[PDB]
Amino acid sequence: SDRVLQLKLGNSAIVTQEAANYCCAYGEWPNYLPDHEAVAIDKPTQPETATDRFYTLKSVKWETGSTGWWWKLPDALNNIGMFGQNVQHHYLYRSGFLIHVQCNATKFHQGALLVVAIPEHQRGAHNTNTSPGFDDIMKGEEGGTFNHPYVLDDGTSLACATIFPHQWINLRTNNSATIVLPWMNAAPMDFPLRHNQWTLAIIPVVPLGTRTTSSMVPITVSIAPMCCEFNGLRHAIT
Amino acid sequence: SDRVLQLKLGNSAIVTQEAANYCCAYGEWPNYLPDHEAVAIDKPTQPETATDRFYTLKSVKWETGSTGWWWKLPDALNNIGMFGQNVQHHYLYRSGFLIHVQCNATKFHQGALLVVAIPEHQRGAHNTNTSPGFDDIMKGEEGGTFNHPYVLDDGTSLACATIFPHQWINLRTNNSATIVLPWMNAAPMDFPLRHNQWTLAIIPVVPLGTRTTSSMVPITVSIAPMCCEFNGLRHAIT
Amino acid sequence: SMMEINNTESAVGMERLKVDISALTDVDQLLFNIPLDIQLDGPLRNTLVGNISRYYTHWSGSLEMTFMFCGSFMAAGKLILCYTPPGGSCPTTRETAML
Amino acid sequence: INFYKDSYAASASKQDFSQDPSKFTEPVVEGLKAGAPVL
Amino acid sequence: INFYKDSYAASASKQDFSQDPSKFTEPVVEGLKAGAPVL
Amino acid sequence: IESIIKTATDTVKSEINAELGVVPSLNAVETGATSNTEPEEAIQTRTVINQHGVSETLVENFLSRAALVSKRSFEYKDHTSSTARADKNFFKWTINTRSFVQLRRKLELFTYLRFDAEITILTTVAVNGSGNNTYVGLPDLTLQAMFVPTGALTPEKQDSFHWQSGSNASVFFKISDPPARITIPFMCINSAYSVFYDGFAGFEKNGLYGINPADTIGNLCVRIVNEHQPVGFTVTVRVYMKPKHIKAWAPRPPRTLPYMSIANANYKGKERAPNALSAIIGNRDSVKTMPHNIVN
Amino acid sequence: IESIIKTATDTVKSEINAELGVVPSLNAVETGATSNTEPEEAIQTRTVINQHGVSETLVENFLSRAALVSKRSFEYKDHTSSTARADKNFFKWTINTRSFVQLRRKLELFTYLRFDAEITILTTVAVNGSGNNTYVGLPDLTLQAMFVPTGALTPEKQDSFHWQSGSNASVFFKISDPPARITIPFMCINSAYSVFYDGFAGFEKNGLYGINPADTIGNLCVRIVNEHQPVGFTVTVRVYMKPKHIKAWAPRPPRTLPYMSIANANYKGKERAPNALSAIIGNRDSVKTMPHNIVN
Amino acid sequence: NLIVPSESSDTCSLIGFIAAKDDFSLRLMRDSPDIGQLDHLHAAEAAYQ
Repeated sequence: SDRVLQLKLGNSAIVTQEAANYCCAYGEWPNYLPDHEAVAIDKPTQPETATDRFYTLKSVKWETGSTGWWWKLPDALNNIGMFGQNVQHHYLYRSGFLIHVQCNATKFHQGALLVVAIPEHQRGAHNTNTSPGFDDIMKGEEGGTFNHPYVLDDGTSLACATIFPHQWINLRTNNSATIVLPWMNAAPMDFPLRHNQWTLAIIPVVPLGTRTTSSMVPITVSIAPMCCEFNGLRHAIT
Repeated sequence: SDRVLQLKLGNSAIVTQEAANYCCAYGEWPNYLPDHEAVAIDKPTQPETATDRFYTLKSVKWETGSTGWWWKLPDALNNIGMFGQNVQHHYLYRSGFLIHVQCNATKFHQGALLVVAIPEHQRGAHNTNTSPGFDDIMKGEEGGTFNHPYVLDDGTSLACATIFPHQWINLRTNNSATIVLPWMNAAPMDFPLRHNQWTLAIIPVVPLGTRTTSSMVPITVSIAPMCCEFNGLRHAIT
Repeated sequence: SMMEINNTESAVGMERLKVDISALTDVDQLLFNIPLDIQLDGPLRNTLVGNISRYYTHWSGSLEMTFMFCGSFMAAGKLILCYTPPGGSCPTTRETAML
Repeated sequence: INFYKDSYAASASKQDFSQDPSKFTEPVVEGLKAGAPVL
Repeated sequence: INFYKDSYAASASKQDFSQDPSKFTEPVVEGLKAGAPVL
Repeated sequence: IESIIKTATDTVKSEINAELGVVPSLNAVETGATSNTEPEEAIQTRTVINQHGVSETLVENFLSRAALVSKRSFEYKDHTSSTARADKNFFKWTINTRSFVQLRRKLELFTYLRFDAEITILTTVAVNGSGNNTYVGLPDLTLQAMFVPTGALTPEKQDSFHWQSGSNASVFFKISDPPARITIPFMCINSAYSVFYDGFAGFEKNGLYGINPADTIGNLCVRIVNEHQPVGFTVTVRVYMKPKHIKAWAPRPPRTLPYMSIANANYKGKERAPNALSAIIGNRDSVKTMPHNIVN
Repeated sequence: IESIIKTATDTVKSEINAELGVVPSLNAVETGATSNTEPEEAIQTRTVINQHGVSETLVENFLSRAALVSKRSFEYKDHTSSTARADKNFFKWTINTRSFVQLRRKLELFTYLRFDAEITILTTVAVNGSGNNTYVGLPDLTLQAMFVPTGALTPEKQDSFHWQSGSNASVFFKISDPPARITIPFMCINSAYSVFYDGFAGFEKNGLYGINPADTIGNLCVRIVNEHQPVGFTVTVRVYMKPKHIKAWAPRPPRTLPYMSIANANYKGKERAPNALSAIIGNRDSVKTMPHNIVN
Repeated sequence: NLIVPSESSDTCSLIGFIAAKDDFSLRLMRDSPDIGQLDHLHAAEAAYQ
């Protein structure tokens, strides 16, 4: 009942037979910007299925000494398909997301990943007064890895990361996690190339372990933008 | 009354103070594909203002020995803005057009351009049995020029070209022409990279002439797609 | 109120308040551009909207730019005026600005 | 006591006793009943 | 709070929200309709 | 038309327009009217419910702020061996709003003004240097500020009998007290002050140009009531004015070139742009040069 | 579900449970939900009517306290032979909430905040040592605090004409008066301040990371109005901020490692636990060792 | 193009104006940077004589 799930958006569909419900961030669902909250007066474009569909990122390998991985939205999707083209041709962007993280292994494997969506994950640098640079933060589709997941790379605690929308992928229990993210910003719309509303972090709290014959155990992220709308049409900049 | 005209689509607007009404091809207006005529079953994307807006092509120079110019749709627009991106990412395309041709001169100038939208302008070659090649036909934004406008480059007559939707730009009377084109095809949708529904032809039936100081007299084409819809989303091919 | 678009050296006094256009022999040429910052020095600063707004720190709403052609009755021409929302460089070709 | 003309000049407002912990404690699409197994 | 006997001693009056921009923006004897050519 | 405006106007959604004979984007500047082209007619808009308030740009709010109008420093000491021009424990000031440029320019944004004037007097004191090279403390002195109508008899010395103030309004205040405050009514003999006056205030041809003394509030005569101490001090009195109950008529082009005098609108301009006589706005390389272009 | 909570919840008495298919103590953490196991289902309870109030943990009460945000000491004297970097009878401060760590951490418990800010300014003065090795007394000086929007023109000297404050809000106060107090409204161009900002505030790639100047209240420019005395003093101005009318969104993991800079969230941690990079909690001998075991 | 006869001027001027619409609003009043003084104006001292 709560273990199988099908997500269908646009021309894309995902099935999971080992889900554990799914999380709606702060009990909200994505929606278009209403008139009583709108600021930009030009008529927005709403590509619907052309952009509100699952895009699958490159899988990463869960290793024994893995510290964790992170991706920033919309930066990770800013050069992918019609979402990327709309982002590059429009000054203003607005959308939510549907995140589906996949990781399977055998019944002889053990491991626990915290899959947490952090709003406004302003990263800090380690052992220096210099602020993180543009290249340290803006990683695109590839994303990045945690230097110190114990402190979430920001001087806070990983133990308290559960205050944020999150699921767990515990290998004995489930093989996928699903999080629904509404628009999360101080402003109704934002420039998609300079600000990142959400950061998806996958941190192996319990390391991968087994005594069978070792196999590559990848982690795969599929993100579907939702209720995409764009304002301020002009030439592409990327 | 019938001399001034404002056309506003998306974020684009054109004003003319010397128009001569405007033509709706065969008395029709563009519209989206209705359910009782639809074939493709996937939900189409309708970008609305992102694609249904005026795109201005490169101006050409009206000379004494000019034979005429032609552009093919949607080929001329296939690499321009969000219309181009949607065309490149979708197998199927459908839209009409709003064509606005601009050419001004002094009250001491004389000249007459036939601005005709030819449906399915299958071009022929001169003095050979070899069919025209891909490069001879597919010219993109730049378009082409008539080799023998007297026979419309297809063995027919220029004198009978008025059977097709058309206006005249007569320099003593008007400085612009406007033609509205509905979807014109045997099939409800088509592959935009291999078939051209419409050809805009601008032919100087009466050559440009004057006895004042000569100035460059350009001809400018602005084309706005209308009721754009796209089917068959996939990776960009261009 | 009048914009000072021609805010260049060798343009003295009243000459700063008008933009000269001549006949060109190449197509789709750029004529001028206007920065849109009503806080820094620029063509919009010494206007009623600019002067009043600079007494404040925050601003919102739409603006309107009205151009009057002051050539002879016999002069003819077509121009295109483009507003480009921010994010990239100022367009330098017509096929980019028209987007 | 507020004799100022601007409402933001007023003293603090400590009367908002409304709560919704479930937006942080149970952000799941399918509610979980007591006693019944979650999975 | 005004306990003075002269009315001009009172605090400021920031309640006058009435406007008429047309006395500066459109001071023409014949009004101009939207869309219709001015001349 | 007259209407009550509390928030910025809303935007209504708009569709494609292809109508002959209708050109909302075309205007005629020659008529002197401002273009009426709406955003709905220029582009395709969405619906926006605008809740932005407009109260901070109200004329009352715009002008009803305490602005510095006078600053006078003078020595408080025995003035037996002082020069004639020196302020001997008291000064007189012809009230004007043209000495400090921020308030002056704000007021000159309008042709006619009608307002009452809140007046605040702030006093500071310092121990004189090179008179007594030591510090003992700051006395809590009492000051008298007497309003004297323009041209009337002003006191000639600190202990003059004219300070008895039989009918003149006088305010006594201490340095330790909060700054003194009084409201002066709208006192013009006309229904409004003339911010600019294009004429001469005399029936002969030698009167001052651009000066209407009906627009001068009056004279402020400020003295230290205390007799002088054995040591000298420097006392600085600042007068601040705040218009209130304001009505404004006929807005004007704002001042661009720096002010030269409080008596006229004479102009010289900066040596080079900005705000030079031949160039108000700073220069750029060309009309095709974008000054702060974004380049990535 | 939304409900009005004024007191802690009551406890209901419970009986023995031996029901098949019902396991209230078992949960699934993987779903991300917090366990719903009630005390009534884990043990046998009595009935308790709980009257404990919850008002002291209200967000408004939690944040609406005057916290020190700025402390600046400067010399009040003749500054003719002073260095350029010295505060010559006045200072300027870009307002921020990140310099004093208690308030900073409390604010950073949240992602988004919306509040008006009560501001209290407290001034203290001392007689300079090694300048004049003597005490005469403390003057009752007047100070001007002018609010200048971020990036706007700030005064360049103590007696600068910029202090005339035509439109800027300015407050004048005495050291002998109670601390000055003004309320600054919620001034963000957005509907809420961004406590953390994951982006760059510039259209090029060299802008500051994590800094959104829309969340900077402004600049405070503080001067002594009095001209300098023959002897020197040291004046310390403390600015305290109290948020009020507060709304808070998206709570965050609290800061553990010590702050390094007011410009970023950079971390180094203590040399050893507690609050070290590799160990936040202090160590015990083993997971079987009870640190403060009661032994009788 | 700009096209004129030989009798007309070959260079023609445009005048640009700017205004705000009625959806325009301003906040956070501040001293205008467009005016300032470094000294007392002429005849300002005479008001004290």
